[PDB]
Amino acid sequence: KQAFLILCLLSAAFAPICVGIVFLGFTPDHHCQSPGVAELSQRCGWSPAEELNYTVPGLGPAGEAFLGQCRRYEVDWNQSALSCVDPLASLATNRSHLPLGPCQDGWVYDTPGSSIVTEFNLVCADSWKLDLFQSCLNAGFLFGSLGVGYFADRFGRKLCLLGTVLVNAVSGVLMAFSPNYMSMLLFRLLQGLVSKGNWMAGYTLITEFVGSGSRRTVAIMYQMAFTVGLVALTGLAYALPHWRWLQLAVSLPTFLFLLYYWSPSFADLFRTPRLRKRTFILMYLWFTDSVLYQGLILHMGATSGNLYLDFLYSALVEIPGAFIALITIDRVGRIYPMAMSNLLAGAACLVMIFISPDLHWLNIIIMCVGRMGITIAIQMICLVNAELYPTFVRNLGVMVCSSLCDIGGIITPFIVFRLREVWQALPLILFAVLGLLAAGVTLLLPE
Ligand SMILES: Cc1ncc(C[n+]2csc(CCO)c2C)c(N)n1
Repeated sequence: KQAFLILCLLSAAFAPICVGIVFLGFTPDHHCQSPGVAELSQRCGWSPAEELNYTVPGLGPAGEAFLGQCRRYEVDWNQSALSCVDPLASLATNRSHLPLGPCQDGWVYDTPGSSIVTEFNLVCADSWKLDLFQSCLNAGFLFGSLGVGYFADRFGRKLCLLGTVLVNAVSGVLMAFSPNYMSMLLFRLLQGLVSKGNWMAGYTLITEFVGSGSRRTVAIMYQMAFTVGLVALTGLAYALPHWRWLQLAVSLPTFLFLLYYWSPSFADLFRTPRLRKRTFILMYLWFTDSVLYQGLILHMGATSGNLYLDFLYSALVEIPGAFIALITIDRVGRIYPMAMSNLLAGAACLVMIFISPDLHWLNIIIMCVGRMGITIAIQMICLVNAELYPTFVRNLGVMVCSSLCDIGGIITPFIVFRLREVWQALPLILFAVLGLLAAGVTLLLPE
């Protein structure tokens, strides 16, 4: 059981890679930096809130945070004629008539730490570039899911695994030293090429080593290790407030993992109408579950008012989800539990639309229920997908079904970030529709 610790570490360290954007890429409050505002504030003695009151454009009806975050007044603050009580009052009849311009001189972020958003200025016009951080990782996942099988077929298995683990560790450490956004994106793609391949290889090894009398228990323990990795990520993110500090502390543990040492065809899946239907349903279920999981995590990261405690509470509820899945697998079945778990997540996403922002105590409960639901659904599907295919084409079908997860991971970040700008509740509407459809579709599969 000595190698069990390192094989579980291989899965625990995979958590910060796919979920670390919540802490490495947070967006703090910001406004246009102005050169003459600071001197006037020191002259008059403005408090931090009074400076925002007197300088940044107001919100107005319907929120409209765009005018305050991406625009500024072009008034010459260097003029001594400005009164300390209200400098904008004597300039015009109303503040709406003042000229506006972009933040030419930069931005001011109200945070003690840092992130990729604050360092690369991924705000306003460039705000879509933050979505590329996860899309590049998921494109790397998709390409690796094809490349790694070819590499392992034409090269030594153990040497290939060692090489991929070393590549992942080196790319993770190097990304903490990235000088610009393009190199960071390239390192992210390189890391995503090998991360999921290594995770799947470790899972396959740990399932092959253990006999049939304990395969399910170890498979569940593999996800328990991911949950423990999420908890450790939350702790490290609380301890290290800078994104470069957090990135090194995430990648370095995988280095000690190496330091511890020192024919089926694609056309087959759709040749039969029943097999075609099962393949389509499994593809849709994998896509829906991946979209729901990633979107819920990103939405929590983007809208929660207490990120650390919400993330900790959401991560913990996965463990009861794993226990419930384990109890329900051998007593009830696979179709009804999966349908119920998907319906629970869909209903939780639907309810969160109407909850008022001040009812945080209920919002966190609904979020935890939804996370437990998607966790149970994923645990069920990880067995349903595998056991619904014959042994001859089981692995190829599993790979094809899992590629839909990577495609959904590619698409998801633009749904959560960009579509929320059009309307805040729209991503939740999409998630509710997808969850309800997944609940409905699941019933068609045979028991
Ligand atoms: C991005 C992403 N990461 C992991 C999983 C699957 N998964 C592995 S461990 C775990 C939590 C315990 O069940 C889950 C959901 C997924 N579907 N999407």
